[PDB]
Amino acid sequence: RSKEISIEVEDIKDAGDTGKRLLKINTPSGARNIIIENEDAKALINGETTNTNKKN
Amino acid sequence: VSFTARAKSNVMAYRLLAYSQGDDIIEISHAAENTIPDYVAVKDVDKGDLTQVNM
Repeated sequence: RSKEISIEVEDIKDAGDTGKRLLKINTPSGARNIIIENEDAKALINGETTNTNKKN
Repeated sequence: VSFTARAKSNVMAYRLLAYSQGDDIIEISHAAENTIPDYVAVKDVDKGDLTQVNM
């Protein structure tokens, strides 16, 4: 009868929507895409800014 | 029912056992710590000795 019963993210009944997205994410870039909504701030944190991002 | 097991490494009576596989015949050894065992030894079984598992 198995040994571990590896649950999945959606089995965690009091996890939040952003919380489940973060738990599923594999890389730091993916996490930043979830967490940072302001596109200019995200661009700064990614070290990749256009002239429009810089002005903003 | 029962089936043939090939032991694996010095099985002791009353100890918790776990199955594996190798060449063919299911191999039996003592179950690893902190898990769910598969069978209980009823008698001592030598490393490469064939025996039965009484299901």
